[PDB]
Amino acid sequence: MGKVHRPRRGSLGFSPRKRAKSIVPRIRSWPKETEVRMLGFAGYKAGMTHILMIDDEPGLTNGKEIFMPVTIIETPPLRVFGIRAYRMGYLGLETATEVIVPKLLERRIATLPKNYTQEMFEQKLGQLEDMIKEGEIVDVRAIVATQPWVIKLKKKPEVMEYAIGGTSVEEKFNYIKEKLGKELRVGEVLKEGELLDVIAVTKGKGTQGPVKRWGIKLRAHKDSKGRRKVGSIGPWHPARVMWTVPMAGQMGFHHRTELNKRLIAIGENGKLKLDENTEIEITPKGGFPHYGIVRSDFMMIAGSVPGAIKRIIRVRPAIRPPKKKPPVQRPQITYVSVESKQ
Amino acid sequence: MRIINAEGLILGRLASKVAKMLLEGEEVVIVNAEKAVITGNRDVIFKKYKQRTELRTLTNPRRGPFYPKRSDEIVRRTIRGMLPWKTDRGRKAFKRLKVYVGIPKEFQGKELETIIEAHVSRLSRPKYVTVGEVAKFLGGKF
RNA sequence: CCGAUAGCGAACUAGUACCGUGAGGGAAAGCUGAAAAGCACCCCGGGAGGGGGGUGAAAAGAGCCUGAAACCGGGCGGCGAUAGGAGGGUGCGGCCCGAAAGGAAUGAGCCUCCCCGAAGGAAACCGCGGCGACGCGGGAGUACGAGGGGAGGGGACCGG
RNA sequence: AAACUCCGAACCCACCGCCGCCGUAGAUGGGGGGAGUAGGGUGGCGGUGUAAGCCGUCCACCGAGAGGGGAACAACCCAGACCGGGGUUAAGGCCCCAAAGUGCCGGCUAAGUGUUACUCCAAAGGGUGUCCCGGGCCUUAGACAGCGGGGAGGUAGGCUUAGAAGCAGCCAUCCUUUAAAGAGUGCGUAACAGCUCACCCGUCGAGGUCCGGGGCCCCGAAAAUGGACGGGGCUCAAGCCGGCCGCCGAGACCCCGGCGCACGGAGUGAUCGGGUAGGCGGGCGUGCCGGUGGCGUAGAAGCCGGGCCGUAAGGUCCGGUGGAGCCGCCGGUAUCGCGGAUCCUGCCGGGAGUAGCAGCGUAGUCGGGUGAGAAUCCCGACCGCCGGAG
RNA sequence: GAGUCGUCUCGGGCGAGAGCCCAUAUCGACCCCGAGGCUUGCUACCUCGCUGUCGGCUCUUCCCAUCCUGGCCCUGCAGCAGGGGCCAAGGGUGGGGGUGUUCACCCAUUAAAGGGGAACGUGAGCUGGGUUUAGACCGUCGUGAGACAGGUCGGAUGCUAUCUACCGGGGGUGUUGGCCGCCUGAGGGGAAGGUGCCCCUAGUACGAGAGGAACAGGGUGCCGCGGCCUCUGGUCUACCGGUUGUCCUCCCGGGCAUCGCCGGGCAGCUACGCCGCAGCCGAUAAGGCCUGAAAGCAUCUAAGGCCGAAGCGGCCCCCGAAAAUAGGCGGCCGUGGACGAGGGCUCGGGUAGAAGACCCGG
Repeated sequence: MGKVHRPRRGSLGFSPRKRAKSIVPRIRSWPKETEVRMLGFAGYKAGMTHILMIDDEPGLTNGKEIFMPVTIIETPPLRVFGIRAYRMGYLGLETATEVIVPKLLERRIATLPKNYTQEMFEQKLGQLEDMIKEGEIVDVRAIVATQPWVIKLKKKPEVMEYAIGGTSVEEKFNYIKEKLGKELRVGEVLKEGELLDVIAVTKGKGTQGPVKRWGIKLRAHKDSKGRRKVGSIGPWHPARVMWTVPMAGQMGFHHRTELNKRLIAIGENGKLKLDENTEIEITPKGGFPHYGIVRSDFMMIAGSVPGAIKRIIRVRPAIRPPKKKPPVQRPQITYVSVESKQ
Repeated sequence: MRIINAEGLILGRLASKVAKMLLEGEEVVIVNAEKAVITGNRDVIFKKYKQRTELRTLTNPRRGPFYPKRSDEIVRRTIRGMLPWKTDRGRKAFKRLKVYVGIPKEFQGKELETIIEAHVSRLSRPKYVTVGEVAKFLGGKF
């Protein structure tokens, strides 16, 4: 070459690529640690559709038409089945105690008493003790579960943790407490027009090539033996192979966070109530390819979402606001679509 | 067993004396391995600790040198480098030492605190840092 | 003088088998038992194979006198899934067995006492010095010491 | 001033005497037989060449010689090594890893310098950075810096020039008078004017400013897998330099016995013990012969496993197997002893139960028959391939 | 390659000299001293029972004496724009035309189109153009055979991974007797961001004028990376239709020409499609200073103290109970030759998927 600087192909900012250790998304940012309500609301991705909206954010100047794809998701109502208490140790955060509170319970693979009533009352009393002191406790988080039963993709509860914020430890405890005996809403935690993060384990390709994972540029005039091979891997010394070099192995089934997708619309059904703005509750005829009946609470969120069709996705509020665009409270939907995916 | 409050204590003197004692058959527990003191120019003490952590064997296999970011581990690692770990006595020696962060004991055991090098003088030494400050800077939890 | 991976290539259907257009080149293959009594008859097995039972010796039952090592399977004894390698040597522990040829029961490993005693050589405390670290005098070549001798106790391993 | 000398050490060497030591278990010297006949290396003194390298010379040593220490490190240090035991030091070290000092006194240090004899460890220059010594200036004859007052008169010094009037520039740089004055340090003006310094007295009421050697520490100082003081870590030291003291620590050195060698006859050795090339000498084992003397079915050799002895080569015994031959002793003899030859041959394992049984114009599949067993044997049906040429 | 450092590259010290005057705005001789291993050469140490050459291609690591971006200082800095100096490897540093060419020359773009080491990186990865063999011609020289750092044409790139490395996937123990689900965050990794334009500022500051900046706010592009197909584009030997030859007598309905060919295209997979990818703070460099001495004053330093980088950490994104400090919580369980909680194999499908696993229904 001639010492030609070449930018890296693949990344180390996302590498390694491998299988997720749980099908529950991972979290290392908490946007509702000191603030009420859960970290968004979880559903199953129905599919996608598209919608035409009016600026909103200026494409050129405000008042012009913009195209936007939107991912329509059947969410179940969620319901608190467990209270988690923490005590802060000296090696990190450690689990004080828990209350566990109960055919879906049967489909779940999780362990079951066998003296339900008894165990539950002891954990509950234990918790009141912890709550009183009150500074033992430094934060409280909620074990929360999905409830699929009108949804055909899977019917087992996927069980996850979301924190429940509050100003102080006693307040988080009261809020969480009211919640166990109840259902929950897309409406209660979240509202239209915030920018929100999306967390999901992306679609599994299975094992894929250097061509696919890292990208491999093509070569010279004619190549007898292939153009999809690895080339050099390295010198004579280093005497060992690195990990920064093109290989084949897993792509997908990896957890990904994509930031800041604007919340367009909330409703319920779909296609059993017809509105002229905020989306017409867009449900394709012939149904969605490879996905079960829709009829429950839903949300249609902007742009892309990590996760292909038929996969449990989770939503988290944002860890940053937009930074040269203004937020818009309540997006505007100029005209609608009713297209088929067929 | 010895529970040493290593507040004030130069890490090296504590480790040398500790590394011989554990080998004799004794148990040492260090409490307060974050409030302990290291003399020296601030700049060089940070450059040494960062460099170690940064490694990156050549880009890092997921093997080779790791150095920890937290001070509690740094003392514990320092006494282990003073012991072996592929000799019987040494490999055992590392399990006779444990670090507890801060003091969550109600005991203080045997204390060395003599002014000979092993404990600082705060009015005769031109410059020092507390170790906890540097651990924060490296990116540790503490 | 040599003795069947030796002496003729060849001790046994050998200059044979075999190769090469040809000229020409060229091996390997010795041993039941006294006598074949070389296994009747029976169960099983598709079975002519093999197994069970009867076969002086069969571990002489068919290239069968004898029957090595490398090697394969199972088992016994030891080790073993958080720790390091020219695979061990020397010392000292564990576990494991050891009928014989060894040494010892006419006393083995072992233990105890008494004494001799090479090279070497303290302690307590005291006195006097030394800025002090510590030295010096007395304790004292003493206590102590490898090794050896004798006597005694015990009674089966110890060596390996 | 290699190849000059009015001159010239230390030092080398010849010879005599002495002294020392060595020698009649034979030195000093001669003759004979048998060999081997690639060198290296630290230092000193060199010659060449930038150098590394090459080549002379002498050399401890490695070569052929261990052991303990130098982190490890052919030749740097200590030390020359029969067997076993006990003891004490040497080189070197004494913060931990690791035996033994969180040693002592004092000075140097603030760079993480250094903690490295080393094979490992970068310079000229320069710093009111330090500490320590030197003689000068100078101290109420007290400006060392501040500060209160200072910066005269002749005069514009002259020339040049409108102006050069301290201040475009050139050269001179003189005299009177004193808180005080330089034909003027800088600013300023077109040039003046104006602002101001050195300077001085006096207050502050002191010891003041200097210069010059040395030791050290800083600056000078940029490199490619994580590499550095052996590692960790160490800043009143676990650093540096100058003293000092107590210990740790070798096959050395010491010591007891045993053993060989040398010497002593038909015990003794401070003055003995490493070992390749090579020389010399002794024994064992192997096959067969001869002589001599024994053993065997009441159980040979061989095989296997175990015991025991001898520094050893090697031998012997026991138990099992085996089912006919077998030793010892002495004197002879050689197709006489194997770890290697990219050795020859036989047997056997890993690789592996992997690759191969796919690639070219790519064929079977369903019933039924037979049989110990049927995807691929046969019969029937259906479908192909070849078709002037599988 | 090692050794070596004359040669080469680069630095430092001294400052002759010109720059109207003024050595240092800038340029800088004579001479003297280091550093590096990047050119050349020396060495004969290592290999002749082989350690295969150069260049390109592809793929990656590291270094700074740093081309650009950030932060800074001077000026013979009016502005615009240069010149010179300091920090700094986080990121970027391109495409073409000739040469086999490393190197070098050229064009227009660019914020800039930086260099060097890694077996003169990279042939058990490709290529085999160049060094280059056995064939041949020409020039030169030779009696001749025959030669050439002269020119030139054409002239093989082997190997099924045993060991070990790295990327992905399973099976088990330890797991302080086992177990099911949920978490903690030791540490490891990163560039998840980089960069440029335009308008407003402003025809302003500044300038005699010509000419012409900056802070800050909006819109857009580019590159890298990651994800996603509803739109639009690709494909689609699912399927459907049109059609040549030929065969079945044959309309119908089919075979074959190795999808016959052609035309359309759903799901799905993809870009030539779409969407996403912060700030701030703390501590610091270079720098600017405060108080303030050594040296009663002055002085950014000798101590104390205030700010201040694209660099450093947090924040952010990726992985992570085999972290032996082997973790926490909650629940479930035991108690040949008694009894038997969890769990798999089974079945119907995948959100999954090389085997296995994973997941869900039964």
